[PDB]
Amino acid sequence: VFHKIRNEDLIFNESLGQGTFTKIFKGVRREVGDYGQLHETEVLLKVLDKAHRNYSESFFEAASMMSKLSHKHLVLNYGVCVCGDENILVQEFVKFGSLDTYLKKNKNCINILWKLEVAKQLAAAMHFLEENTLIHGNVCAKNILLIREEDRKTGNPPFIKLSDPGISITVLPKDILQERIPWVPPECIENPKNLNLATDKWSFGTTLWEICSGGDKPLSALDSQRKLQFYEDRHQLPAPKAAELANLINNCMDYEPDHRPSFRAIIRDLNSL
Ligand SMILES: Nc1nc(Nc2ccc(S(N)(=O)=O)cc2)nn1C(=O)Nc1ccc(-c2ccc(OCc3ccccc3)c(C(=O)O)c2)cc1
Repeated sequence: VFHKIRNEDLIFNESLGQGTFTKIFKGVRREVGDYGQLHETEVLLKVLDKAHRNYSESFFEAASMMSKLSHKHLVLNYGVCVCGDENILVQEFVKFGSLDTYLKKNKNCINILWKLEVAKQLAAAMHFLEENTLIHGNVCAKNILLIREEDRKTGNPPFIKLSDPGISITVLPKDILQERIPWVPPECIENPKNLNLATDKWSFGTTLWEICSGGDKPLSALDSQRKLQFYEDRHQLPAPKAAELANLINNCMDYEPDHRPSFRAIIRDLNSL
């Protein structure tokens, strides 16, 4: 289970946005670290209302399950704070935040090799999950965290991590799932119980599309009703302007879940380009 963190050791600072049934804040945690040194550590605070019991259970069970699998490409969770009326996930603060807004702010100065390298790391994180038969269920560019930027000089690549899974689409309202087309796969719109490892292959493809599109949101011009009709007419996303990954995207966004390629096969495809 998660280590418990006292409210008196947490300082809440600025709001870093809102999620569906979660609030996000930058904060500070006071802690005794290695060798007994006192630290004040920047933390990311994800906050759920204790009154949303089924949402909180799904969120924190998902965070717990992924945190049992330590890995360089999976976000680090320090623990949970439960002292008041809120369940709080106390998470590592990533310097550059979520990839979707980073892409929008830097689209002009991000070339194909930066995108290829990010795709390979994300696929490596998903292969590790696939080998452990653990479903993430909410892969998107907003759930990629950028630890470190590319070093233009010393040829250092960027480095990313995958954020915690969050509330399962098996317990969310159907209208939120519909709004999350085309990240949510067509078989889960049909029935959220079809959530399966194949789900993360579809969403991975949607996430590559985000990565290659400077952080545009695919199908954002379509309201929920037309988003459904998109899946009904078996359409595929348009090739991004930088289209080098378009074939891979469409191969991943296969309407037959059993046909979506393994992440081992995705990695080999990525290495060939
Ligand atoms: N650990 C960490 N460190 C930092 N540092 C940081 C540094 C600078 C800046 S900045 N840009 O202000 O300067 C900002 C942050 N950020 N961080 C996070 O974890 N952020 C974070 C925030 C929201 C999310 C997130 C992702 C997906 C979500 O839904 C699923 C979904 C699926 C498909 C389609 C839609 C939605 C939701 C939700 O709806 O609940 C929330 C993830 C990560």
